[PDB]
Amino acid sequence: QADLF
Amino acid sequence: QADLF
Amino acid sequence: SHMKFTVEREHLLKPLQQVSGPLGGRPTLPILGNLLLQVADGTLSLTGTDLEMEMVARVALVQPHEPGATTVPARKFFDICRGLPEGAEIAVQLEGERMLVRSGRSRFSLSTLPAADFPNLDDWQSEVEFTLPQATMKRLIEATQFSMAHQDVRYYLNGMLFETEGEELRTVATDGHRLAVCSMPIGQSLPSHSVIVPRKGVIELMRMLDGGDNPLRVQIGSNNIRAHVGDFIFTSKLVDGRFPDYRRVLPKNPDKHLEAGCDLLKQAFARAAILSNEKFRGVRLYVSENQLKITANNPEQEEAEEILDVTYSGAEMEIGFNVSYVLDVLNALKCENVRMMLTDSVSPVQIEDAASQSAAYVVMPMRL
Amino acid sequence: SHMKFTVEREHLLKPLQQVSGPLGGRPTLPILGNLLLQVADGTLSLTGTDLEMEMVARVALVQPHEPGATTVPARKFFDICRGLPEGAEIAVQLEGERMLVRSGRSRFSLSTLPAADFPNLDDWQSEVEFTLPQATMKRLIEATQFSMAHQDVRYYLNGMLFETEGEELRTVATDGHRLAVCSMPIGQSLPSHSVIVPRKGVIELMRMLDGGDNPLRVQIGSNNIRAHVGDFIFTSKLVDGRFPDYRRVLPKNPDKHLEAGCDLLKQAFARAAILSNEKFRGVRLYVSENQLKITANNPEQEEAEEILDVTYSGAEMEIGFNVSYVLDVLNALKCENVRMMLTDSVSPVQIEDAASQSAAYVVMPMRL
Ligand SMILES: [Ca+2]
Repeated sequence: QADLF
Repeated sequence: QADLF
Repeated sequence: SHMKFTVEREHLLKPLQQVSGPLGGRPTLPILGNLLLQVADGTLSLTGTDLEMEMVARVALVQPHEPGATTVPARKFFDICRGLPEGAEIAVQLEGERMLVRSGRSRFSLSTLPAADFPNLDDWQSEVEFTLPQATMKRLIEATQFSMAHQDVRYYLNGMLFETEGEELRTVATDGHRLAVCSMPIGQSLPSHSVIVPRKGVIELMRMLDGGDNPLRVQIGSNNIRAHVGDFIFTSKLVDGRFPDYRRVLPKNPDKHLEAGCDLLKQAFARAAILSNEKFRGVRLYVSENQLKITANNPEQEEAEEILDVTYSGAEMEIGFNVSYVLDVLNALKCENVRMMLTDSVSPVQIEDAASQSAAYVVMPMRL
Repeated sequence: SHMKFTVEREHLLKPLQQVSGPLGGRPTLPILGNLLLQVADGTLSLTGTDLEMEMVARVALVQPHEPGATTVPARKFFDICRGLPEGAEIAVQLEGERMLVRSGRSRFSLSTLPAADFPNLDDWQSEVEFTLPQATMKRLIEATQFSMAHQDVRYYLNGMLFETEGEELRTVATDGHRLAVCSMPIGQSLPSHSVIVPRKGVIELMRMLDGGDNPLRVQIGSNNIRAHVGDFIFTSKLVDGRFPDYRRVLPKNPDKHLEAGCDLLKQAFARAAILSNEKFRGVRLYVSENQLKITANNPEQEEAEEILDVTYSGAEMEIGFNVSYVLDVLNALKCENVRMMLTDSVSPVQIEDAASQSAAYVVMPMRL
């Protein structure tokens, strides 16, 4: 999972 | 609570 | 395996739901999380088990098929079939150790376990057999199942007695504190016999019955019971234990008879319960000439009082009950008036529909 | 206290259920498991609180009454009212530290705690105010609540941003991986303002609203929010934290637009999900001219593949997603067609109703 912020 | 048997 | 079949989605859903019934969460053995699929003749058979009981469903195959057998993860296979569009054609075949499921533009590869590893609970001989409407069997179960013990160490109470005598079928359930018995004539001369069906099997049998015009065929062996209804066959091991004799428990000489409206009585007990002890749920009943008073008190010194007009013959008396036991009985009875037969504050009471003797409930009091 | 009132059962039931909302069943203090009752003028007010939020209900009193106040166990008092028969008149008065409830032939004595001991969360000043149909506020919350964080250490994400701009009210929710934003015009010029409502307050506000058009008056203070609809007033403390600058996480120029039927897309993702990794839920999307391919595999090397015709004219591309995040969005959108807007495999996707821009969902991909 990548981060939005 | 009493016992039936 | 050679196994191949193509079946329309809606012919699989209810079979898959029924045979998945015995499956719990987190299998002890991995294969118990799988369903056995078997193609033979023009029939697909689906089987699920937990080693104590098994459910089989038969599905006719009108499209091309090839015989064989395998086992497939139940939840995954059910969820795939359920998730496909209405009217989907579900084509199934084996490719090595993988099941391939294809429908429309959807494709799935599932892991299998060999059918030879699946448990079998069918190798036994029936010793008592009879046929009855599903509604009659459902009523027998529903009238008594709430009185089974749920997880008692007395394992023989974690179930329901099924007893045949003459032409009656009888169910009995008890937890040592309260008892339920229901009898139904079934129009067949039967040998005298009784067996204990485990609680989980009782519930599962109940859930397989719809009250349709289909008859239910019951076969009872030395260690198993089997029920055939429609294209479903349920089998359960019996509990190897000795059940108490309900005949000994039923009050013989009750000198006090009370009759009351079931709805008014149930509602009064349900309100009184609110201020009973949260753990032991004790309420007091005071009966006198044509009047019943129900009181409840809790550790906070809170108090409920209910007064009801009833029909009552006998001396004044006070008796204590677990109000949940009383409410369970009144909820099971679907009649306008209920009869309570009593003797004193230390003896069991019998509760029945005032207009029917087919079911009887015996509840033991609590010390006041 | 002097408090006395007689009210019909059905005028109390929904008030009691609403004001009991904030109560969690295991209060830390006994008074927090109680409801505050107050009679003043011809009104009964009922209040329940958990110290972070409070729900108030007002009930007009048309029968004789006397002013006063007390606090009473919520569950017990609700259960008593609900257990009385339809149309029952419920008479309430105080006798020392006990509250006497009488109706028909039923009598109850409940233990009280003084009204002067009940917490108060109403002493604050409104700085932004507006009115909107309750259905509109319910939609705003339902469209976004599923994207709120749960117990994140970034406590300001465990809640919902309410933001006013122009004549629009907007809700925003994010857990740092996906975001939801929904905007509705309300026809009143508003200052630019935003506050964070805690998740429990959001959920409880949603549950106080139905799908009617009845006006909801909202007041936002420096540290609280209040919502009035009908005879109910909800108040919650605001979260004292800074919400992320969500406008800066929205994709700026998505050069790839995909449109598909919401039901077909949802059903395809739901089937693929079955064979995804149970913990990480990753699925692969392959897009090419008017086609989407979804694949999933899990540690057992089981595999699902779905192919759907869509409208897509961008470049070919593969991108990975947590399928639960995608299904949450498609379940929240209640529309016929969906638009997915993409840029590359390391950038978020934005998902909208194909016919409306009132709600937007931003999901960050997975390395996969
Ligand atoms: Ca078929």
